Amino acid sequence: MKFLQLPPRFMFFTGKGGVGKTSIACATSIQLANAGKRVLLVSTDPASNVGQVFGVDIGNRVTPIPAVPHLSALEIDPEAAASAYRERLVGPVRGVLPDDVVKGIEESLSGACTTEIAAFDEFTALLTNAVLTADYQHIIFDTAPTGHTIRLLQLPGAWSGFLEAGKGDASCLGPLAGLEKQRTQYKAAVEALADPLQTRLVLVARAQQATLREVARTHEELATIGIKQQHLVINGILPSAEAANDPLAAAIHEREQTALKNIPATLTSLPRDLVQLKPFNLVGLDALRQLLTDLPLIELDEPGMGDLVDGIEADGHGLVMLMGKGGVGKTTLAAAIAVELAHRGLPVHLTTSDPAAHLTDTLEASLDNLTVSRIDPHAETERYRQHVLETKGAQLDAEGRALLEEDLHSPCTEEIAVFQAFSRIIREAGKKFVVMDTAPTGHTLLLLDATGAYHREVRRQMGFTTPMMQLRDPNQTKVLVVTLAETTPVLEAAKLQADLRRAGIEPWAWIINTSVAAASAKSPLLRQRAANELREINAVANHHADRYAVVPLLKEEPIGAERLRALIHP
Ligand SMILES: Nc1ncnc2c1ncn2[C@@H]1O[C@H](COP(=O)(O)OP(=O)(O)OP(=O)(O)O)[C@@H](O)[C@H]1O
Ligand SMILES: Nc1ncnc2c1ncn2[C@@H]1O[C@H](COP(=O)(O)OP(=O)(O)OP(=O)(O)O)[C@@H](O)[C@H]1O
Ligand SMILES: [As]
Ligand SMILES: [Mg+2]
Ligand SMILES: [Mg+2]
Repeated sequence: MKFLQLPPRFMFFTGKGGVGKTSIACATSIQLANAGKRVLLVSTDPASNVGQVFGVDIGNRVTPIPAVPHLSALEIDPEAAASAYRERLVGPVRGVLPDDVVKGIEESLSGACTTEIAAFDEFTALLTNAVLTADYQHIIFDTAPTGHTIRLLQLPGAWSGFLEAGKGDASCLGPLAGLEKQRTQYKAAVEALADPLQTRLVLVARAQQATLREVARTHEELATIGIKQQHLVINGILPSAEAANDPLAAAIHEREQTALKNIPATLTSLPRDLVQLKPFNLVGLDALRQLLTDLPLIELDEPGMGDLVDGIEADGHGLVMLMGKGGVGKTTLAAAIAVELAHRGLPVHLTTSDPAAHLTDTLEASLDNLTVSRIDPHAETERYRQHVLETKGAQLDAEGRALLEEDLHSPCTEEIAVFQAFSRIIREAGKKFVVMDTAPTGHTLLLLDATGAYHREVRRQMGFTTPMMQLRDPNQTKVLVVTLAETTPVLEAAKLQADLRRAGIEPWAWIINTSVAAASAKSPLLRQRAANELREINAVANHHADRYAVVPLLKEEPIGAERLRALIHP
């Protein structure tokens, strides 16, 4: 592998959801650890699959992997990091001062800004602090889908700029934040990210046009930020030998070859590596030790997705949130549902809270009765700033208004603006269908505001029912959990369902999308994949889900109104 030659200290793995970031990260960390180096595999994804891949319980603590010596693992959980940050800030001042002031500080540190800054502080502490990670020669960062990994990588520069612009009194974080001490750490993280000799950025993708476009956009933005040298990995390439004497495999191979030959011009210069498709899930050391190296070489009748759309229509109005793991087909299924509902003569609003929206790509047309929209972080941040200035800024004097605007310029207000837009869009589901494609599980769970941190942060600025009061009502919401027939996707879907039920939301249905089992595959590799997928399909049908639909692996990517509406009614 080209990206494994003379690796720098750090190695990020960024790309669209479900492209193989975690699999490649684990394989590379295992390879380096076996080579003799001491590696630390950090997972910045809030919903990390590292523990499920290695079969070890990994939390917000550096836990060695017993199976492979010299390798340690870490998962940056935002909640645990926020709790540790709050403890560090409050415990030293507890007892000395009365309970009133200390509890006030605790309440002021209980917002979403505190969680975000705690996770970011842990990330930059890993990046910069040499003593903390001196024992590890390599740190392998396995990131979430690029929609939020780009934000994470931009956060050091944004915070350094905010602090260097004479802004040390962000009232969102509270007076006890003391960000002035972390200015040097933020600048060091920025320098490390922009130094090709210290950090290597690997852009994982697939032989699909959407993933390659996403990686091209990510490469453009990250090159703008300051990362110089980047590599490219194309995961999940069907071997050419499988395309013989098989319609589905031949179509997939033709599409993937066409995608490779039309790689974006910006990514044509990056050093490229190709990882084939394997007849097994990449879970465990046995499967992970043969991921980066080329391998030396069913009658399923499940419920369709038409029943789900019929049930959704029967209500006549409400919200339909397509949650699930990244890369499972949330956008495609949301677009298909919206297109089918609009084609029936009903008013539909199709929205996407993903910071990297892919709605206009999967729709490609202005359908009748369908209103497409997205939660653009920058526009929402603007709108939030003007709203706060108009509401609260009227009373303040000129100097107070300027100070309030400088406070609102802090990077963390973007997430509160996004939450405000999300709540406003949800409030529109009382009279018309609102199909909301979501981001991956890790950040969507934070967006739902189960703990009320976002609501507290909003009402602190003083600029009405919470979103949870609607997602908890089965009569005006439907949370469809989209998963694949694979091990890790089903495990993460079950974890998402458990979290939702803990929060009070009962998912309406499950969708096993792009299952080779549903389709008829004759190549040995795809037959092995279907055989492996049968067990997960059975698990989802019997245990996890009482209402579900199975969508096969279409031989042509569903794009446009016609293809999107075809998978609803095969
Ligand atoms: N039934 C299907 N048959 C074949 N390909 C499919 C099918 N459903 C989805 N795909 C492919 O899955 C790819 C994944 O992109 P998609 O937007 O659907 O996923 P997502 O879960 O929204 O991703 P992200 O986590 O990156 O936001 C799409 O490019 C589409 O080509
Ligand atoms: N080369 C490959 N061959 C076969 N299966 C693969 C390959 N690469 C990845 N997979 C499968 O992809 C599934 C999802 O990949 P992975 O766990 O790497 O997701 P991810 O990129 O971390 O996504 P997310 O951002 O949604 O967490 C895994 O179950 C693994 O089985
Ligand atoms: As803030
Ligand atoms: Mg991952
Ligand atoms: Mg999507």
